Amino acid sequence: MFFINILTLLVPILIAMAFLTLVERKILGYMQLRKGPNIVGPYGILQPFADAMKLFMKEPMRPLTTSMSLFIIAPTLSLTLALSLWVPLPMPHPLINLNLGILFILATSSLSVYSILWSGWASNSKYSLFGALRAVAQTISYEVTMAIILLSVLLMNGSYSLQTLITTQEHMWLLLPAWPMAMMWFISTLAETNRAPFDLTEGEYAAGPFALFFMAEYTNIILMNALTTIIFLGPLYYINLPELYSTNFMMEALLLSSTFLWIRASYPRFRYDQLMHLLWKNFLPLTLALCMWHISLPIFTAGVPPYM
Amino acid sequence: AGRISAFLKNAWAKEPVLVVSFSVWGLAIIMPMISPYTKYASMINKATPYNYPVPVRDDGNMPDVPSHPQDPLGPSLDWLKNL
Amino acid sequence: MNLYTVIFINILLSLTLILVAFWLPFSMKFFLVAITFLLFDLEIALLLPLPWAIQTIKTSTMMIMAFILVTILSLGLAYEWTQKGLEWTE
Amino acid sequence: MWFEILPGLAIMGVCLVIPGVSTAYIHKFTNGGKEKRVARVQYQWYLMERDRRISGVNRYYVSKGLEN
Amino acid sequence: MNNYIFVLSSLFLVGCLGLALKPSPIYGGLGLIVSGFVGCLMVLGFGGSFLGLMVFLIYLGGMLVVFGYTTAMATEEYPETWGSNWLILGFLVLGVIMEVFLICVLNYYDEVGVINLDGLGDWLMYEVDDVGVMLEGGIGVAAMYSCATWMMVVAGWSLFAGIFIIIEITR
Amino acid sequence: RAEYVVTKLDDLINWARRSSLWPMTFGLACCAVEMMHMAAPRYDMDRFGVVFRASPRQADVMIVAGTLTNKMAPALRKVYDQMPEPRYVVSMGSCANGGGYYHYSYSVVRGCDRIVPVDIYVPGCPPTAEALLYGILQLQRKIKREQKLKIWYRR
Amino acid sequence: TYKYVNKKEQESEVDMKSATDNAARILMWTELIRGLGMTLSYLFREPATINYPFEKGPLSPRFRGEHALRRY
Amino acid sequence: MPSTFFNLTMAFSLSLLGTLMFRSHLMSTLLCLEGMVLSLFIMTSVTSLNSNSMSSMPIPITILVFAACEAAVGLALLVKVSNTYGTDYVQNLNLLQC
Ligand SMILES: CCCCCCCCCCCCCCCCCC(=O)OC[C@H](COP(=O)(O)OCCN)OC(=O)CCCCCCCCCCCCCCCCC
Ligand SMILES: CCCCCCCCCCCCCCCCCC(=O)OC[C@H](COP(=O)(O)OCCN)OC(=O)CCCCCCCCCCCCCCCCC
Ligand code: SF4
Repeated sequence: MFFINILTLLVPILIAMAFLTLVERKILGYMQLRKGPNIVGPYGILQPFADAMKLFMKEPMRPLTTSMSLFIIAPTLSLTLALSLWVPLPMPHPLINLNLGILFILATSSLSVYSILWSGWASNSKYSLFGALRAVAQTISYEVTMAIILLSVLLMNGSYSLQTLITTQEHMWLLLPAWPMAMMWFISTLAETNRAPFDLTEGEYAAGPFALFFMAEYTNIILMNALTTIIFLGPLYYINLPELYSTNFMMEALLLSSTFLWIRASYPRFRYDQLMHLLWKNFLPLTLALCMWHISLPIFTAGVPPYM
Repeated sequence: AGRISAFLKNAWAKEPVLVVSFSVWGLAIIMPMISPYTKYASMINKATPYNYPVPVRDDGNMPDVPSHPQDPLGPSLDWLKNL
Repeated sequence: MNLYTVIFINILLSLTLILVAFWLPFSMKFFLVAITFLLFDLEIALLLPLPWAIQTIKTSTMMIMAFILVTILSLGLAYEWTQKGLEWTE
Repeated sequence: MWFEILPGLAIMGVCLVIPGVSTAYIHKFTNGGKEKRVARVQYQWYLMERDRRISGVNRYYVSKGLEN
Repeated sequence: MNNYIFVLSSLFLVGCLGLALKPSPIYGGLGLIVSGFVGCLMVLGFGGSFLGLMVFLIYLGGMLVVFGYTTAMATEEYPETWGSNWLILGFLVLGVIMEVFLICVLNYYDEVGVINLDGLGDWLMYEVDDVGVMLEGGIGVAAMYSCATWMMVVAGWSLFAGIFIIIEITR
Repeated sequence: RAEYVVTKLDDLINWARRSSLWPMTFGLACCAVEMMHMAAPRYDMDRFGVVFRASPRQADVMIVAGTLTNKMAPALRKVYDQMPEPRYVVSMGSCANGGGYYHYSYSVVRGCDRIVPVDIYVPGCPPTAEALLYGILQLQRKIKREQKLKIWYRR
Repeated sequence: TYKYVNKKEQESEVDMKSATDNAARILMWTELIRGLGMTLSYLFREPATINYPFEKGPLSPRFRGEHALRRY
Repeated sequence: MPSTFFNLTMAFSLSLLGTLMFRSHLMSTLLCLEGMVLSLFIMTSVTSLNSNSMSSMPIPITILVFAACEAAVGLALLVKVSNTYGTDYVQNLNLLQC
């Protein structure tokens, strides 16, 4: 039964990424006063399969000055992490019920720098290494707030578990409080996923590797929006209606993933220096201040949460 | 008063983020002394029974300790409910 | 056993995809950034146990120590700022 | 018009709803019509092992009750 | 699964051996990463959830990351290192086999001493509160804030002063 | 017969390769504003599956748009070489078809068909985005009319 | 006749009102939600696209296309 | 416990051997030092968890902090050495012999 559960978890998220590609294209088109894909299949639902076939049918021109080891284990690692992140997620009951689950998320997210850096060091150049260093620095820098935000918001629920946030928001979202922490969390998800306006790394791989990188990217997108939904937009949980919880979670995650593309179409890009100034001069001060605020709140209020 | 208030308005216009950070810092360090609901935190975290209450011998001279959970000679945290 | 199974499955799937793929046919600024990130990640390490520390009785002490941590971290940040460590204008 | 992105939005929504209800149903099936008992500490693990030992069929979810 | 922790410790040994042998500052980083992964796994085997996940999130995500960063930006790979890499890979094989023979001799010389291969799966957990809550590792690592505040101030001061130290060294 | 399934396999491969055409837009001159107008709403390049502009390292088709000079030919050839097989080329305009209004000049290549092999020639100075789209669909059909697996089978 | 772009008619006021308005603009991300609204409005319009081989773009009796040699 | 501790000590010894035996680089020595750090962290955490002594868990945290600081200053020194000579080699530090 467990292998069946694993299949039910993995297959749909991959399908959902493959179709999130199409949703992005169509939304950007309609925002640009055009349609997008209409032909290959009814409304385009065959275009992702077409593209997958095309890529995987191309011929890989593997750079000659390179290392096959780091050439193969970079996208393998990326996809492995992007899939193993979806495991602990309570939807509402999790495939693997972990304590310290958000910490597992932090770590398995921070482990992608290794691939995004080995790819560059493998490609024998200096421009690719420059780009890789810069992207690594960006991702690293934003991991700091990605961590502190949770460190401060996990004091309204005294546990690092994801199955406690359901009862923590059994009456009210964690957005009304910490809406300044969300606005800083919703963005570090863009910069972490190198998503516009933070795409200074994609604005040098064969068909298969490029496809794996694409899959990892969009999977991480869906997952970050799912974390937002679970944490700051706690859906409904009636003990007998996991169906209800899952429906609401899906709706909110789709809202968020469409907001990402809304933004991509709406705004220009950033400049690496200004992108780093943003964090190190606007997000870290406010983050530390609100961290102290949220360490004091449960004290000068008698609302310090429990450890079950 | 005037000079410093003009400085604060200049800041409030130029770098509101720094102002907000410092003011939240101050609120954090100050409110826990104003609030009356502070003590209750230690009170509760003490009242939580993560261990077994090992009893003691009835050696005669101990009138202010009960012989049964349902006696009023011991502590009673009805203030938690009333909270 | 279950975590092991899931991660093994993911690794197998990734390697299978990447096999099918082939079988079908100096600036000190970045260093300073890394160092600052170290000095903040270790602070995260010292800051993570707050959900267990705020369950104690010595609240007047946890308040104090957490405030000390955050304050001196902010001061170190401000100094790295004043000394032009967050500029990028070579 | 804007109502042609739904053929994909709904596909993704169904694919994102499947995991949750699938896991819930499979839990209810493998654990005797009940949720999968969680063990955050050793006390719950002890209760679970004890239920398993008193079952007589080596399964923690076979509740016995007063009859025994 | 009696051989679980033994396999983990042996993989750690092989990783540190591939460190001792010095292929290059990048394959050394990969070896360090593997050894740290295995170290976390064995800590979790011994029950250190917080310790192991902290290793994950800080040692790897924070330390080996900047190691590889500084390596790429301030190191160059020279062509000679490849033949010597193969040579030291053979060296690593020989070392593995020597260690196996070492362990055999030590089992022959001390049955219940150095290593009790007969009692491998045993002597992992000695005692545990079965009905006990509040006995994880966070309960201890969070002592720092109530008892052992001295350690917290020490560490915070080290980190604080590291800023000034590094700015003065690089400058 | 194996012939049936082999025909179907080739048909599927060609469907994918023709429905996921990604262009490298080697746009040199006034035969590129028309490609932009073709990406624009009224023609929506992206509606058939042809992305607006991708990287020259993962592209399938290559649109040569405008006058190719003797100072620019080597870069175009290097791009063609870097591109991954199976790769197709489309020459948009008189300049790239035969040199056009500068055919008798000293700094012009009298046809991109001397530097790279071409599959579809679009005539015009400039050819409307409608004509460029017609040419790209002609390329789609040229792809749909391939028999790779058949020729490898009956070899 | 000339005009000025990016020049104010005179200095502004540092009043608490205007300072707080600018601080709201900064923190609450006000000037960006309007761009989001423009994109949403465009999402809720009709696109100018046409089925090409079935719907053709409009031309004029003066269009200069392919050549022809005529007769009487 | 005995077996894993024996192997951890053997690993520390191997990394110290690597430090005391240079191979023309310096990163390959800092990495051995960090391997030592890791082995000691693991041994300490394992003894803490074996003895159930929750009053000794801060020790791994402290040693990790201080090893991080040491590694940072070492990396800075290596960066200066490279900035000056061009390589993280050890035959270039042949000065001070006079
Ligand atoms: C060639 C390509 C190479 C690419 C490979 C990339 C793979 C990386 C995949 C991501 C890494 C995931 C990290 C896993 C850490 C697990 C942390 C965790 O939370 O597990 C702890 C688990 C539960 O414990 P706890 O939550 O504290 O409380 C339970 C009480 N009810 O209690 C446990 O300890 C469960 C047992 C531990 C299981 C962990 C196994 C993780 C997967 C192993 C990967 C093996 C890959 C090959 C070897 C790696 C290189 C040597
Ligand atoms: C009890 C009383 C006291 C309690 C304490 C708390 C009181 C409230 C404190 C106020 C909190 C303010 C909000 C916190 C975040 C503010 C961050 C910020 O202001 O960023 C500043 C930065 C611009 O700075 P700057 O360049 O200097 O401005 C131009 C100067 N003319 O701006 C930026 O660069 C941001 C870049 C944004 C680019 C992407 C925007 C996308 C927006 C999409 C919509 C997101 C909506 C949120 C989604 C929620 C997710 C569920
Ligand atoms: S053919 Fe005419 S329109 Fe096209 S590039 Fe040449 S001169 Fe310009």
